[PDB]
Amino acid sequence: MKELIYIEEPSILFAHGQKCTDPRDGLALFGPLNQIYGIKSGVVGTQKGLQIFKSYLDKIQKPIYNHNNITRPMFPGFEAVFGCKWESQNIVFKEITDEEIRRYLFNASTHKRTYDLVTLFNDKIITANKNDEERVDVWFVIVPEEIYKYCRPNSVLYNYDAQFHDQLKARLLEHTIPTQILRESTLAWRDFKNTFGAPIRDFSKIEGHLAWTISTAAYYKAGGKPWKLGDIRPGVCYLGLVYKKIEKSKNPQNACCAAQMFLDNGDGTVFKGEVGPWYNPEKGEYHLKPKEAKALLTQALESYKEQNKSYPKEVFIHARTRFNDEEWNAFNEVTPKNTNLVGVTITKSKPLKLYKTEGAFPIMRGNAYIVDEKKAFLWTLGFVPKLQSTLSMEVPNPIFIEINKGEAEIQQVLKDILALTKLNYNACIYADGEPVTLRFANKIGEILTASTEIKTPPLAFKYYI
Amino acid sequence: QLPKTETYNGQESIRISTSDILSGRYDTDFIRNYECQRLIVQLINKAFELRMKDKNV
DNA sequence: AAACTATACAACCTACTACCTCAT
RNA sequence: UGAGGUAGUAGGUUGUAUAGU
Repeated sequence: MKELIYIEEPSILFAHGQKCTDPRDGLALFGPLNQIYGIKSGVVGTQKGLQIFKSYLDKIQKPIYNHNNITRPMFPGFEAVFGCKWESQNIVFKEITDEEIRRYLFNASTHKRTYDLVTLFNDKIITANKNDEERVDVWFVIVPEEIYKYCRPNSVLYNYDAQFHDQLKARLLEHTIPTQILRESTLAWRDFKNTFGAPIRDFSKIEGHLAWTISTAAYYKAGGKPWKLGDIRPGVCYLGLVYKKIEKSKNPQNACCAAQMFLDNGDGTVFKGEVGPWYNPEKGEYHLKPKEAKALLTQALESYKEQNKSYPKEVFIHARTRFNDEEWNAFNEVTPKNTNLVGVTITKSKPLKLYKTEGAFPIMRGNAYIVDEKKAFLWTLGFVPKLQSTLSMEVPNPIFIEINKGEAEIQQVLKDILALTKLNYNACIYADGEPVTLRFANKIGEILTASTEIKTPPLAFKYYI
Repeated sequence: QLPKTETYNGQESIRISTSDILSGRYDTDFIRNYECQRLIVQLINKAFELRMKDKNV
């Protein structure tokens, strides 16, 4: 009669080699592993967006509270949590004229409006950082709410993407500029109400999470590392491989695969997987032909050699589709004899809703259900006692894992993907269902698919999230 | 529903035990084991649908 | 030069892989 | 962030238009 084995909650390092389990509390108690000297904020938008951003930044400077620190901890101030200084001075601001917005408004199809506005923001940023002597580590794009609302892809009065920030980061990728788009209603909800007379973007109780996420994104895009993983073996390389497909009309989507790589720290070195005009969208089974497979493997091995000087002893591959024999055979012979290759598939569509007899509490996060040596389940979502709440909503749903090829311990990959689920940077949540190698996967695929015209994307992460 | 079925002879029918199918110990040229279990789950789904439509819901 | 007749991929018969959005 | 909404095919069923000696 089977049971559910337990996997311990993974730990994340912090300042002075300190080990915690929560990123927010660990940051508030210890801070980052490595310090940066200071950041300089740059903003593009109207003067209303400028004063809104200034008000929100000085509010962030103050220690702000929430309902209770058990679930949503209070913000102790950016200086006290990161050791870096944020100021409302030495800020570079570029204004966008609302008359140009009015001129661009009355166009017929919203796609060309999206294109011209995105290009205007792009070359405004390029002009701003190519003439101004003051260095800007992070540019803050304060998009207006009505631009996000009335210029939607299906709003009613080809490689370019209709999403604003997708095209923004895609065409800003070719100049190595860390940018972060800020929606106006997110940080101007005080004066923003709905038609009834209520803030539909309400943060009357929850703005501490907003401050936490914004602050950690600003520190991460600056260059400093907020937190890393605790235990990494000498010679293990994670390869979270993207298998997200776009629906790019009659243009051959084929395989828009990319790959994330974690080797020694939380550093991600994404190298662009090929578009690969083989296997036209009628053939979308993600079966990688051997030349591109060995090219991607060579990219991963060369990055590992550049960052580590030593040959890896084991390659961990994370994906979401089934793996065919010839792809793994191509993956095998390039790898040396000493190393090991194993592939893991993560999926959500498998239903398994574990309910509770008494009380109204969900499955505690960390339970592992083992069906066979190959197939297993991991409950990365649900209740966690450090939070005293559930990270999931209603009933949590697990991620069905399955090792295809190669010999490895199932609990080893279970705890390893559990550790990989803790490295979310864009949102400072405790954990997410999909691992961060798969969480960043869809977004970075959307970034790369919005600009075919690039050929060597930077392998950092500041220009993506 | 089929009045011409009265002349059917049962020798032409072929029966396969489900024990080796569910234990993974049946494999013939006529039906693949994967195809056999696909037929099984299809039969389960269709019978379940007909059972709830007989519930008058 | 021509008898049988399947051939050589091919259009499709129920449910597998992934998207995209609707609002909590 | 998770449960409803949706085009389209795994892979072997049976209909288009042949040509094999």
